[PDB]
Amino acid sequence: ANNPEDWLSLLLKLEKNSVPLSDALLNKLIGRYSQAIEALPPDKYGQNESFARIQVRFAELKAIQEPDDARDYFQMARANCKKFAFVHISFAQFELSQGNVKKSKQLLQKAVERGAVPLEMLEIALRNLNLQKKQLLS
Ligand SMILES: [Pb+2]
Repeated sequence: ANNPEDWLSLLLKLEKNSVPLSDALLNKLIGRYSQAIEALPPDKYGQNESFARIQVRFAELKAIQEPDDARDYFQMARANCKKFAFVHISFAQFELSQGNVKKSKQLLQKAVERGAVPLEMLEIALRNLNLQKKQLLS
């Protein structure tokens, strides 16, 4: 059916079956996530956890495919699913990987200020940022 859960499930299955990964299978994977986004209206799904994972997966895959273009996809996921800490952290991780440390901190702090959940995740990420690690989570 047409809901984030069945979509997310079929997407993860596609990833598991796309190993080992080539540019061609990566492209196919990304196109499939875009088809999910075309079918799932954001305003119904702003607090749906599967929908949020779909948006973050699409951004992360685009981050691999073409980093200098992916930012707008991370912003889209944050605008659509602002309640979830993992969304903001994902954005902060991408900015960090680009050397954009000040922007990475602002994302984490804005999320704390806006009450994104769970708070523990934001605190760990911010701890790691200040310990100057490469990964906000592990
Ligand atoms: Pb609508």
